Amino acid sequence: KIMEIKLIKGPKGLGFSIAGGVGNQHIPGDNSIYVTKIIEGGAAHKDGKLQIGDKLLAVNSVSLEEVTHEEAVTALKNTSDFVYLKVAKPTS
Repeated sequence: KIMEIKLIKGPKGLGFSIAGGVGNQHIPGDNSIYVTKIIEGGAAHKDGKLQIGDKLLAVNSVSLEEVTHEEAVTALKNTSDFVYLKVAKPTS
């Protein structure tokens, strides 16, 4: 299940933590970026769509598939104010 989440970047960012990445696998065999924590009162929390365990596909034009952890952190920190976050809700 793929969805697009609309977020306004707050002073402290998008308001979630990530794990994963090429060379830093969160799930054995998977390079994907995963949401690990939703920050209380942050943009992602207030929107209510994003959940722990969701896979990030893209942040605006930037793919987060088959990227390093540092690449995804950079991407998420340096987005514009208005963010279209594409995510995949896990099945298992």
